[PDB]
Amino acid sequence: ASKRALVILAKGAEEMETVIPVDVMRRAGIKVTVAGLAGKDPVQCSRDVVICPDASLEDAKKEGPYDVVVLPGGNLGAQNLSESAAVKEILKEQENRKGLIAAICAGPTALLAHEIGFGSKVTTHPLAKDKMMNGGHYTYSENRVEKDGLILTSRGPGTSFEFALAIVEALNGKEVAAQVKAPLVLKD
Amino acid sequence: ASKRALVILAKGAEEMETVIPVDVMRRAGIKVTVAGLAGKDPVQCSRDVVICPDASLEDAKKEGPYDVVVLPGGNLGAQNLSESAAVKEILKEQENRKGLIAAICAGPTALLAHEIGFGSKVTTHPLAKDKMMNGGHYTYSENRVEKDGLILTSRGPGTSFEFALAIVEALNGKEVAAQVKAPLVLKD
Repeated sequence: ASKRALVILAKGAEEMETVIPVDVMRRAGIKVTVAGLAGKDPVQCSRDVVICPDASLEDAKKEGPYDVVVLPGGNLGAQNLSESAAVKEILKEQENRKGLIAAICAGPTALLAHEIGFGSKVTTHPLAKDKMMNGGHYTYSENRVEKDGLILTSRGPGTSFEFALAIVEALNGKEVAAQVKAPLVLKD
Repeated sequence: ASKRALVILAKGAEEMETVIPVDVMRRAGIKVTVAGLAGKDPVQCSRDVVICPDASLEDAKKEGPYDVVVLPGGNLGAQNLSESAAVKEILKEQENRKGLIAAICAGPTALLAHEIGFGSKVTTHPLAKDKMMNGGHYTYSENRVEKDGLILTSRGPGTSFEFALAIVEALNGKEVAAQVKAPLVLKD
């Protein structure tokens, strides 16, 4: 059985935080669906890179369930994710079935908006800490990648490779992650 | 005066090696044009990420000159770049006016195809070394980023941040590169 990943892509998303996990996961043999929050139309990311999604979120929602749901960062992208009822439904369903939820940079603040994983240890971009910690519902970590139960978080664009390889390790195991890592020419 | 960068995007390009420099350069205030080799149509990258270029290469060619020309990697992307007469013209013109040329991963093999910068020290992805060194026209380096004169090269997807920041440093100086680097949460 092939593992499946849902990447939710909204206007203002950080394009590096979107493309790196998608690329690395597909290198790992994972079937990745880049789903546009607003539909199938091309999405303008935070630094004006325009990415064409594979499907609308409405259509991808019907082809579940997914072994991981991935929330990229970018301040405005994360705000759009935080305001979407469709994202709320997807995340709550994923939480209930004990599937993996992965969010990077500003992305984790959507978990707060939708009341997902309260009590977990999480990290964010340093500039998103105060927002994430409103109410004290999580415990904050400064680790570059943090995994507490089914909640996997990471800090920023420069942690995107470590974030993506952590997803691969969680889904396909340490050996696949190591095999995928070698041709990337990462430092550590 | 605002610096200008041309990123040439061909089918089969490595999408991480394309988006990271584009994003980082725009964070540095550089005006970046992502030009499609085959036209304005969306480009399917090596791991099936589809990126919409800002312009066709034919149109971007007329809005020169550029302070840097950037050649992403990806084996099939680099082959398409190596076979394009339009790329040859752009690179030869850039060489003659002593503008910066930057290529990453498999991208530098296009310099060999078009007889650009012979005698320079260069690096490539390890799997592209033999191709680059056919004839002994360059001197090979295993540094993660290599800069010899106006030729800047880098090794792979995992060196894309260092590659992009080297471009920023060359164009805008060390202080801007350091300012752009801090919010990325890079390790070193």
